[PDB]
Amino acid sequence: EEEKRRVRRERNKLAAAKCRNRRRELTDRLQAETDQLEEEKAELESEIAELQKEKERLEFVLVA
Amino acid sequence: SQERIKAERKRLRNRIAASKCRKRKLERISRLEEKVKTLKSQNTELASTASLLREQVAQLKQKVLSHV
Ligand SMILES: *CC(=O)c1ccc(OC)c2c1OCC2=O
Ligand SMILES: [Cl-]
Ligand SMILES: [Cl-]
Ligand SMILES: [Cl-]
Repeated sequence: EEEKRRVRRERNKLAAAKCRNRRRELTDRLQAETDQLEEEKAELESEIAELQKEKERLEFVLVA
Repeated sequence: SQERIKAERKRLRNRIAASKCRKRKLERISRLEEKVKTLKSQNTELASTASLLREQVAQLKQKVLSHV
């Protein structure tokens, strides 16, 4: 019969779905890691900013 | 035979299409993982400098507190 052909069709379709979702688990793991490393990097960038602000101020406080 | 050649055209078409998609996916995962490694470096150093500045200012605050 050829309905074996329709079965192999609609089976391996939904089986390729397997590695599509596995790749999505991996790539979206990485994408969230990256997003959060960016949030944190941004925190540090502005914290360095504020810290150096107040450091230069204290220095011009000692001499002046 | 034209029937056989037909079957083979479709086989080595689907297969070369898969070989294109495989590379387009793996280079993508690779880029992402290199960016994760790059940010986990640009953070070790950024936190080095940040905590260094923290120590420097908690020292300078004490210098001022001592001369009043
Ligand atoms: C996910 C999928 O259908 C697919 C296609 C072609 C491949 O061979 C290079 C491979 C997969 O999944 C694993 C893999 O080796
Ligand atoms: Cl996607
Ligand atoms: Cl997503
Ligand atoms: Cl096909």
